Amino acid sequence: ALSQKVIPPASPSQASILTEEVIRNWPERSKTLCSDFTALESNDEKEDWLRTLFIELFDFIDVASFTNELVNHERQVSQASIVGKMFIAVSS
Amino acid sequence: GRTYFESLCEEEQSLQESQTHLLNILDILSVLADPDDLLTESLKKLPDLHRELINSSIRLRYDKYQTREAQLLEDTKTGRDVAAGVQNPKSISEYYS
Amino acid sequence: PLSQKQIDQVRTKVHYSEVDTPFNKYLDILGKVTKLTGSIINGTLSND
Repeated sequence: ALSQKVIPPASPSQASILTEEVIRNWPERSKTLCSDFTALESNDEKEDWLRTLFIELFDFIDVASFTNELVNHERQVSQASIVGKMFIAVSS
Repeated sequence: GRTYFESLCEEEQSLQESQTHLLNILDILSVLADPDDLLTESLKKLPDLHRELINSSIRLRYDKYQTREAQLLEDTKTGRDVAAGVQNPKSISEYYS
Repeated sequence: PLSQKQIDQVRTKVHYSEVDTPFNKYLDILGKVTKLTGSIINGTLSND
């Protein structure tokens, strides 16, 4: 009698819009994502997108994801700073 | 985030948005735990607010690390480096001698 | 026996230890509410 604890409202899994589609078509989709990331300018905006992707990723959880993070970080080493690593370090 | 002072300012702006979200979440929580209909609308507003608080927090911790890095990068600059550009060495040497 | 890489790895962790008590406290307040509100959306509820 502390509370009804009955919840009429509900939400379905239509999220992961930027990490969209099945994980199937894995390598094509993964290369597409890496290319899209390398494409973006205005580093700030990049950070924003990253957040979404990363939280979407932690919705699923694996070795494929680790390889994807390897590719992302290695692509980011070309530049000076390391944003992907810091953002994983927080969003973990 | 180029300077220690500028990064601290960005962190302050990130604190404020989190605070407003937290205060709104708390009031909705009070309405839900208050001794239906109003409680039903609140029980949905609470997930609506949730799709916001974690994202805002995310940003606060990110900036905390950002600020820590800049402070360390600034602290590496020793006194000699700053006085490289003094316009007139001469007078300095005469005065010291 | 510890390699050059491992020694550099402990040195970097030491060079950054920060103990800002004001900050850790605010994040803890945010968490003590995110865990409760997140639980209510799940509907687990329960009397603590």
